[PDB]
Amino acid sequence: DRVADVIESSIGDSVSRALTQALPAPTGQNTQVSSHRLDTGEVPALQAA
Amino acid sequence: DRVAQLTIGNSTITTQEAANIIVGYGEWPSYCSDDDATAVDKPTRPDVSVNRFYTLDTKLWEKSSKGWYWKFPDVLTETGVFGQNAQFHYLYRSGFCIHVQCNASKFHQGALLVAILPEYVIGTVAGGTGTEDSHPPYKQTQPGADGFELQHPYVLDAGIPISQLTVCPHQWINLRTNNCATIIVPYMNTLPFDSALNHCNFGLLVVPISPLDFDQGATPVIPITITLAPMCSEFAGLRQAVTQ
Ligand code: NA
Repeated sequence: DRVADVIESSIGDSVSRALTQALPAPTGQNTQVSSHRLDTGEVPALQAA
Repeated sequence: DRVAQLTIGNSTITTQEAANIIVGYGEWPSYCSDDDATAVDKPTRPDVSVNRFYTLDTKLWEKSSKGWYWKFPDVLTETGVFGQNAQFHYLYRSGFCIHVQCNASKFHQGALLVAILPEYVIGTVAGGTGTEDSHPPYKQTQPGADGFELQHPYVLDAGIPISQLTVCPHQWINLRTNNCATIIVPYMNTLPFDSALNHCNFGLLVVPISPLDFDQGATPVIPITITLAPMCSEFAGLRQAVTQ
């Protein structure tokens, strides 16, 4: 009855897909206890600006 | 109650003529809460290697002595492992157990006022006339382990009456009664941690209110020794050793 590319079409979506959400933050984040970590595979310090 | 023993670290103090123990402001030294702290790095709590009795220089009580004082974080900054930690770390925190000892005989007499004065800021005589805005030298504000002698004990070299110095944790050494004073001081400051080099939390004052006296023939050398032990020492903010 109606062409498929029109049915499955997404032209018209008025809602903005947001990848992030606003969370409550009434105070500065806390710090948690940390111990030594001697391991391979996990590298928190290495980034890619 | 007249006898006592103070053991902490690998050091023990004995006394058979004590006068109880004073706990400054009714509080025992304690470590810093997780909600009172700010520095996020994990502190060092060396325990036994720094929380022990260190015996500083001895002073001689003369019939004409005026009194002496010692600034506290300071007196220990160049001694033992406590000093090393105080130099290597930016932040320091701790309480103290101060034991001033001085014995004589049943024929000598005199009374020393041993008190703890927090934030003991030293002033100058202002050139005598009071028109010169002079300031106390580093050698006087932070005398080290050798302590410093008071020039005008009546005003504690700071324009305040010594007669009211008893509103501070204190104890007396009355030769006819006891031969030592023990005062336990908690960490007192408006910050959870602070520098052991730039700031002196309090000062120890030993002042003769009733002059020493005795008849010729009785030993004339009457020493006053200061022994003190840090308590619940914590250090943070590690770096290279800094002297000042
Ligand atoms: Na939209």
